[PDB]
Amino acid sequence: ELGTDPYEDFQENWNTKHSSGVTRELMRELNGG
Amino acid sequence: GKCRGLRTARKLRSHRRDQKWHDKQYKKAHLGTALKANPFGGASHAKGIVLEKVGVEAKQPNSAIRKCVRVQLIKNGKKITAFVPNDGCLNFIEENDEVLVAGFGRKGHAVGDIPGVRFKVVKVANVSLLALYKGKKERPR
Amino acid sequence: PVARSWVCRKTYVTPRRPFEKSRLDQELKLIGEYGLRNKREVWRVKFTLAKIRKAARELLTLDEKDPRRLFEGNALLRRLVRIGVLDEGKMKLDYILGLKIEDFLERRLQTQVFKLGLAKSIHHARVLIRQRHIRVRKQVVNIPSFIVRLDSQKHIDFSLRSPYGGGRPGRVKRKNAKKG
Amino acid sequence: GSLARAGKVRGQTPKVAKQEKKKKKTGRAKRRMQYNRRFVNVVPTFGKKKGPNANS
RNA sequence: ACCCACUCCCGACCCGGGGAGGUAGUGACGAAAAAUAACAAUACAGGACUCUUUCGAGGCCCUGUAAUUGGAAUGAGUCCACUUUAAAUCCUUUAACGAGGAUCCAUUGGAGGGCAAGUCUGGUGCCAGCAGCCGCGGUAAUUCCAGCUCCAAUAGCGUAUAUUAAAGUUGCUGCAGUUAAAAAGCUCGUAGUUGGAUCU
Ligand SMILES: [Mg+2]
Ligand SMILES: [Mg+2]
Ligand SMILES: [Mg+2]
Ligand SMILES: [Mg+2]
Ligand SMILES: [Mg+2]
Ligand SMILES: [Mg+2]
Ligand SMILES: [Mg+2]
Ligand SMILES: [Mg+2]
Ligand SMILES: [Mg+2]
Ligand SMILES: [Mg+2]
Ligand SMILES: [Mg+2]
Ligand SMILES: [Mg+2]
Ligand SMILES: [Mg+2]
Ligand SMILES: [Mg+2]
Ligand SMILES: [Mg+2]
Ligand SMILES: [Mg+2]
Ligand SMILES: [Mg+2]
Ligand SMILES: [Mg+2]
Ligand SMILES: [Mg+2]
Ligand SMILES: [Mg+2]
Ligand SMILES: [Mg+2]
Ligand SMILES: [Mg+2]
Ligand SMILES: [Mg+2]
Ligand SMILES: [Mg+2]
Repeated sequence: ELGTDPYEDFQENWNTKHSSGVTRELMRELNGG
Repeated sequence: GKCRGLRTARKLRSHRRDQKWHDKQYKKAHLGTALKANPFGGASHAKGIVLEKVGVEAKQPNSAIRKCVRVQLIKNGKKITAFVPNDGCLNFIEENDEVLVAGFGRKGHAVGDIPGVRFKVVKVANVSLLALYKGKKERPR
Repeated sequence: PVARSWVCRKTYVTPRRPFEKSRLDQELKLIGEYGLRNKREVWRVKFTLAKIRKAARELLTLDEKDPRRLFEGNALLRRLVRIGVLDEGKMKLDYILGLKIEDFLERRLQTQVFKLGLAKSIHHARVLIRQRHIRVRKQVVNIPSFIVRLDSQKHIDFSLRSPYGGGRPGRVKRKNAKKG
Repeated sequence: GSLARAGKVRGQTPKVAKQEKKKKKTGRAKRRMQYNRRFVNVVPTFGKKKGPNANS
């Protein structure tokens, strides 16, 4: 099952309260670390 | 520009010595007015007697009532507003008690929403607030 | 005034950045591979290697014919060859900079007990050493961080008093035999 | 302001007792478990790296 | 608290004295080493390996996880003795006892970013509170109070204060002065600083 999309989360919450989280998630999706 | 002569050591040293006084922290540490005005007198901690309990309104945009205590130090007799940091710890302090007070963490500068408060309570009635909060020790009574 | 000595020093340095992912992964890999107790044991060997490198770099700034360089670099290379980190053919002062921490980690008694077949695991090797089952050519050693010299490599064995090296059976065997 | 609401929330949270868990290993054994869990035992992944405490 | 046994000092002295000094007691100032488990069989899961094109196949090997089994190894303690010492204590050496929940139970701070680690569940509802800073909390709180889980160091870990690096934010190395802080309204001038070539 495909539950969470980091790209959508960042693009939607980049200016919200949960920005610092989603950015931190997006890097994990990109750099593999 | 600066002088680069071979015999200009006195000029350079004198200029640096005189221009060090325009540094805020060097002047604060070497002038003596701050040490005289410091209620602790340079100590890390102090002991005082709780004069009363007060509530300080948190600065905007935050809205809350920070519980504090007015105390009077034993060595010099100065009056100080100290913060009691925890959920419900103000019920561990009674009036006319003896408390240990330390700094707030910013070297005499106010921290957070609390205006003009730079001290916090550590131990009350010779027992630590952490032990009372975690229920490890009881009030002596 | 007293007749005591106050000479002492620390054997490790803490890293500047407390939470660095790459450093944590590397240190945990080292701990897992060599069965170390904590991060401090890695930092101790790192400090030792740093001191050796600092001495070698300080001796490389002198002239080749300087008497102090010739005297002290020779001693440093001799000690490195003695402990086994260096080789006889690589006894130049530049090769010291080519040393790594794994070379010093390979010379501990804990890893040498495991590599010689006395133990079936590195943790088992540490347990055997700490429980007084291993002797070094005459002497019972129970310090895992013991650094084995080259000439002592052939002389690691079970202690004569150990149940493994021909000694009396242990507590559990005696109790079980008493049971039956 | 009024000081009568001190300890309001901490005195309202319903009490929950901690459960019983097997004791954790310490020292070298804890590091051995961490080393075997993070590096020795790894499952194939498709690039979506998950944290140790990810949930939902 | 014990002793002049060591180191030395004084005296008419090889003999006397010494809270000088030495030895014990308190002692997480601080420094060094280093336990809190190891192994085997099962029960599952991955890899390599082969044969089978695929369903597949295996003690055929290697590696991981079990309050599933099993018997081995131990010092923390209790404690003869010797040794240690002026007499002791401690350490070392050794008899006997001494581990399966091996209950002989490791803690200190965090889980939005800085900075390693959960927008999981239940409460509260700009209150209580957290927060070094940015900030969170006004009925779906990733930040408060709790449970679970997860991080970091580890017999150690938080807090307050002085101080060093970070600070090329005191700049000798090595900072700036048009507009971000900044060159005297202008000129003269003593001390100070600096000073053109040329001699084998
Ligand atoms: Mg100011
Ligand atoms: Mg607010
Ligand atoms: Mg004497
Ligand atoms: Mg005498
Ligand atoms: Mg004395
Ligand atoms: Mg004395
Ligand atoms: Mg220490
Ligand atoms: Mg224990
Ligand atoms: Mg915790
Ligand atoms: Mg929480
Ligand atoms: Mg953070
Ligand atoms: Mg992170
Ligand atoms: Mg603000
Ligand atoms: Mg809610
Ligand atoms: Mg919630
Ligand atoms: Mg500084
Ligand atoms: Mg610098
Ligand atoms: Mg400054
Ligand atoms: Mg430079
Ligand atoms: Mg500047
Ligand atoms: Mg200006
Ligand atoms: Mg002008
Ligand atoms: Mg002049
Ligand atoms: Mg000239």
